Amino acid sequence: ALNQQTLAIVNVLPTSKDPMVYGFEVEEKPEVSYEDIGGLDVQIEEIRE
Amino acid sequence: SDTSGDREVQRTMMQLLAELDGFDPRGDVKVIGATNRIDILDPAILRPG
Repeated sequence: ALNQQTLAIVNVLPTSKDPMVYGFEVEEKPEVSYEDIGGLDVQIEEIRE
Repeated sequence: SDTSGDREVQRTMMQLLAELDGFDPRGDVKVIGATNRIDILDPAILRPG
């Protein structure tokens, strides 16, 4: 981050480029949740492991 | 596979399957789909859920 009126480094910012919706987002909320584990029971257990 | 006019129209298909409900709800759609035959309709649409 630079003060452009002098052109001099003010802060140093994290490398991350331009990250939008892309990968950034974390949710997990209803209606599908870890309470909605009715399957297909063999398959789920394999994922946990 | 191997088409130059029947793979991008399937990559916008896939985009739909997958924005309609997935990670993020529903919202309140309730998407009124309309077509002619089921025989030029992908089964992913044609299964209820």
